Amino acid sequence: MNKKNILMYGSLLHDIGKIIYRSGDHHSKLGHQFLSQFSEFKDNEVLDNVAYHHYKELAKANLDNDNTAYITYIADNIASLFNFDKYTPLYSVFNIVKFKYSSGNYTTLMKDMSHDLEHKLSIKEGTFPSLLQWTESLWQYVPSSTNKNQLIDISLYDHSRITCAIASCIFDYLNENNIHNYKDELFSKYENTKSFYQKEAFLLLSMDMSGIQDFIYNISGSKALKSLRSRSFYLELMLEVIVDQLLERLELARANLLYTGGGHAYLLVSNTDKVKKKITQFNNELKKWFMSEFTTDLSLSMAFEKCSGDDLMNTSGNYRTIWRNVSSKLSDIKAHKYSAEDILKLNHFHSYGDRECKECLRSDIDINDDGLCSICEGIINISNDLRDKSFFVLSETGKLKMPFNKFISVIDYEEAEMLVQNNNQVRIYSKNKPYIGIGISTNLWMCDYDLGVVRADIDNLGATFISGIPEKYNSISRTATLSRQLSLFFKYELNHLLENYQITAIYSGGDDLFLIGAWDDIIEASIYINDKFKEFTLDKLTLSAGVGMFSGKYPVSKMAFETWDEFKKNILEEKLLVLQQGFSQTDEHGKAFIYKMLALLRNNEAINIARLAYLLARSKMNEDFTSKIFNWAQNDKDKNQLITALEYYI
Amino acid sequence: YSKIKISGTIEVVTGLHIGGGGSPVVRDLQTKLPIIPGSSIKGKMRNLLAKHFDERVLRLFGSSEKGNIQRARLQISDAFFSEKTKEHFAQNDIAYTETKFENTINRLTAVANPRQIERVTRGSEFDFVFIYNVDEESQVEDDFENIEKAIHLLENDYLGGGGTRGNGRIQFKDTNIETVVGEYDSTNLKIK
Amino acid sequence: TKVFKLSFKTPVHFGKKRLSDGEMTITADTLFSALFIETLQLGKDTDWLLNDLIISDTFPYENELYYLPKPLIKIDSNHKAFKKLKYVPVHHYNQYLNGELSAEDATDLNDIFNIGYFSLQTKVSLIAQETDSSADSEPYSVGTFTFEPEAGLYFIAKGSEETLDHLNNIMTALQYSGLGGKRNAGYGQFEYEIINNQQLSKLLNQNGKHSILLSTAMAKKEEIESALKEARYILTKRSGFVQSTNYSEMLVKKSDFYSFSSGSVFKNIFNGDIFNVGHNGKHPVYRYAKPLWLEV
Repeated sequence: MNKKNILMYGSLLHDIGKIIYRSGDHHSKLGHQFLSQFSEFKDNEVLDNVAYHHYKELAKANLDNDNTAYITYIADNIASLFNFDKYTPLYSVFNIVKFKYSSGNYTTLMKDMSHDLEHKLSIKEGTFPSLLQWTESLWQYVPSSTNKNQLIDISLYDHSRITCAIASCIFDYLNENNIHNYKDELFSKYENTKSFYQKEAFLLLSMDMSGIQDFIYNISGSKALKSLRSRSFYLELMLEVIVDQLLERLELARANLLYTGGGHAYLLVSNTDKVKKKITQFNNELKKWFMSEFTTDLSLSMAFEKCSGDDLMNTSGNYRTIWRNVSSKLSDIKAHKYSAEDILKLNHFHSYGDRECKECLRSDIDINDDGLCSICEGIINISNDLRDKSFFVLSETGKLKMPFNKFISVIDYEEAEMLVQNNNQVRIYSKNKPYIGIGISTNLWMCDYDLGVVRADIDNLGATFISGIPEKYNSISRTATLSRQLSLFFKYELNHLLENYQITAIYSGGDDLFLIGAWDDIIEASIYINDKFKEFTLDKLTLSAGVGMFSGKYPVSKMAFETWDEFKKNILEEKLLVLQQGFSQTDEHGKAFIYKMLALLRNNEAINIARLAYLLARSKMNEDFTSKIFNWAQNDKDKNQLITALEYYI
Repeated sequence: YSKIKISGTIEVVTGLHIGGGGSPVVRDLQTKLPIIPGSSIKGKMRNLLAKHFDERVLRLFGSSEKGNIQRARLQISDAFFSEKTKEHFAQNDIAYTETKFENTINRLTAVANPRQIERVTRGSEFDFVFIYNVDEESQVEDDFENIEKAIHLLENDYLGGGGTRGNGRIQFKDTNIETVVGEYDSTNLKIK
Repeated sequence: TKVFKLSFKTPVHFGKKRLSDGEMTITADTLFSALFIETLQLGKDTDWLLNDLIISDTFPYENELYYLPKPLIKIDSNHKAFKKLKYVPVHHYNQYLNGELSAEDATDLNDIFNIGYFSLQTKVSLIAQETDSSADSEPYSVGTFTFEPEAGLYFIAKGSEETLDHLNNIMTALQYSGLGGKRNAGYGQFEYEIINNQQLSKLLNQNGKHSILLSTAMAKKEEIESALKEARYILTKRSGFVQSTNYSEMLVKKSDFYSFSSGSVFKNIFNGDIFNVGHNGKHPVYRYAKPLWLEV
């Protein structure tokens, strides 16, 4: 095996022995023994990597000055008195900004992983993403370190992933910078060791989609629902294919991806000249593409910054400094976007063009039948194909046009298999489905469930991403796990929470919540989602949201640009309920009576209060209902709330 | 090249209902006073003056969608409550909108299903401005004859919805015609 | 170098892509186009007011406060409160340029920025077979903006005194035409007043090293390479149809043009040019790209 792949397959299993010890019915040596019965993972150097992930063991292993395990040692140190309680419950990070233990659970997980390891896992050059996926499937809530004295908030999956990432980065940095006897480069003396933490061997990279909003919200046609679920998804999959293709270029693993969503993506890559040269060339090719189709509607900007491993261990809070610095470099290299010859080329092409797609408000793109271009029709095709099929394939013919001369078509799981033994250079992107284990199984997360419109933003998210937990939990590992938690919340929990509601999910992820449906249903679902979020964030993070009433058949591009305890307890629960009971008990109170009530109320005058008293007297409601209404009517806050509640009644 | 200005005020003889909300009536989202859109005036005037007969219809309002392009020669703006109607209604304490209850009778069943339609109050006054871009000297007499006949027709017709059912009758008072650009005389042109 | 103040009293549609779209301010492209069309309607001479007049974009005002766009300058600290902000009044503009603006001040300035509200008015079109026989109506929508009784937009123009006298005459002609979209259907008339504000004059007549582009410009072919040395800018595809060029309006449509936005910052000044977007036509059609620089 390629030595890089040896680092991969060994590192991602360095702390495997923990699940085995914690089992009791079943650390370095224990994990070494466990992995050592299986034909596929019968590779020996991986066994050495796993068996030697710690200082004491390495003291006597007499390994070569070049043996992959040393990088594993430094990686685990970077990612990270010692009495480990096997029953320690994992804590949610959101508090500091427990989950659901007993012995037999670990035994069951041992059974499950032996099952998958005999029947689902196999060792080849390209199966590393699959190994990562199975680790993701099985470990996301098994505590990584169960030290009684540490704030336990890292899952073993997170620890393993970040260790593998750091190991890959170290290997590239050392191999490129002409060092081979790593035992002497790193392990020899702690002062030399400390220097290695200090050398800027890492680059953090950023991405940003420029023109999200105007591309997603330029719709006027009759297939408003059908396009939007598809346009959003096309833009999302564009971001995903860009990031995957970049990772493929840099020969790095899918682990080095730390966050995707919205338009941003963060990559941790090697700090070599080779990597930087490739990054520049790839930026060139991407920008040329994006000009070659859109020219203002979509563009991508990347920037990178040198960072030293000492900064990843939260040594001086400097993680926050470097992270803000790369953010500023991105926000200030989105200024200078087009070179001189570029802007000339944009302005001097006198071309015979037809006119603006009815569905897609764009002139430059070239329309056809029904006043629609080819791209809009491909978007309509993928829209039709969304609901029934789940797997998404990157191939040379496809239906929709992808970046680096690729296309997407749609298939089913049997069809995916048939492509797999066909050995076509394919990637599978799924509809939130694990237990795939099919070729490049890439469980991409996207909330597909299927007037009122709702938009929501996390209020404290810039700080949370950036400031985080102060002074003591600011590693790469802990911000990474926080990111994963928010992402998985917005990419699974919405799907489940929205079930009992007549709503289709349009664009959800990051911190943006965009749902559209029936008036009453949108309000009820919004309240339910706010409460369920406050549950999951332990009442640490707040949401701000707006819901408006929009008539059917409006151009959805226009409705989008228009768009808690108080509302639930005071308005919906008390006033609305008593009002609904009042009208339910007494008939003949049609929209006329209610609207006369409005007519009196909105004009805030005392003579109107007397008139409203007369009207309520002429009604035939129970004395309690009339009395409550009149007492509320005497008070400004109560009367506004009453107006809102009765308006909701209609 | 001169620009003729046709300004005046219109009274709501019988209740008016434009009802862009529906059944509300069009308003301004802050002042909460009703308005009468220019699109309504222009559309009803065009329909009447065309049904009266063409080239003149193209000339006054402009179509530019039939393989030849003609620029609009009459510009119609919205109208608003005058200060006079506002002060009068305030002093005498009259609301700005009336709401009429209506009803429908089924046949073979004779069950009544009621309606609720909002209507602008009788006596309200709207102030309007028209503009006439005289692009040809030798046609102003003809074009004001046409606009005269159009206003005469609108006097005897309705604006908005439900006019067959008895609402929308308007009146035109206090029309003055002044030349505000150029050196064209307008002391002979006439509109009731 | 006078400035013009625009009061409307009738809601205006200004448009970016579709008739149901609503925009608050417009650019020197549409303004210069309007002045050109009214000059031609008047039958006056166009050479004088073609290659001598410099117009800034439109910028809103409130009761006694005047507003200019945000310079896209690189401030080193939130990166949130400033993003939600578009315009900075004349009082605090030099403060913004020199970091004297605080986050709470940003929140306050945003809070005070209520200078108009947006709306969609529904309409129906019964020219169709509803004239003839059973046939559905075809409702359409328009996007409008309405200003509170002390809001509007304002210009900044400069040139020779004769050019400004001509501009005054044409503006008097224009106040009874419109400045927007559905002009003929009842949107967009205005009355204008010329006032000389000491503070805005002071701001315009400084001397510095940077430059804040207040209009929409595009450098000529032979200056762009040295123009873009150190800059922060946003490009905008500016499109649209043309009025009385060929037989079919639907078949005539200006070639798309890109120009820098109205907040970009530059080191080396460039003069602009009135660029043709013309082809397949009987007369040239002009687009405007000439900067009005603010030097600080």
